[PDB]
Amino acid sequence: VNSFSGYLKLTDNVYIKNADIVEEAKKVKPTVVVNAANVYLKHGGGVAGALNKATNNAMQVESDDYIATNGPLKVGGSCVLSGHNLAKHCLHVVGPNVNKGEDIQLLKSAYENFNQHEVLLAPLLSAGIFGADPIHSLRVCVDTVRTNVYLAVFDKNLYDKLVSSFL
Ligand SMILES: CC[C@](C)(CO)Nc1ncnc2[nH]ccc12
Ligand SMILES: [Cl-]
Repeated sequence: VNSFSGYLKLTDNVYIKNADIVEEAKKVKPTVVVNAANVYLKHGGGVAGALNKATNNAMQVESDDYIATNGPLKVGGSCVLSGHNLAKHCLHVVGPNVNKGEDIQLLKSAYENFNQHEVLLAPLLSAGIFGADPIHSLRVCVDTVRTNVYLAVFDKNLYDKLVSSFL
């Protein structure tokens, strides 16, 4: 039993809700919140910009030190950093950004990072300003993640389409 509330159950382990991931994380304070990251951990917009703003830029400061030490992430890769005031940990995961011409096949690799954590709050990878089909991102999530994932969808219209088209 966990403290996530109001989710629709899609499969044994995948759940989905119309919610603002920022407001969800503050309420639940999950062990792991997923960020929709880029390889440079520059959290300028989309989910990343919103999560970083909620940390008063502390996420960005920590991220800049991480990049200075380690260099950029790989597309499809991840790193674990602090969750600041939002969660214990933030799993920064880089899905392909279609608006950069990145291979959509790397979306499965991106979701594989979730399997290293028993329970996660997350957005749909490569959705939003990363320019992938969110229905596809859900299909890949369900077919790749085996741990317990609570998916937050900001747009209510998109949330309803995700549910009604789900196979
Ligand atoms: C619309 C769905 C998605 C593309 C990925 O799930 N964007 C978000 N999901 C959840 N919370 C969010 N806050 C800001 C953006 C955002
Ligand atoms: Cl977005």
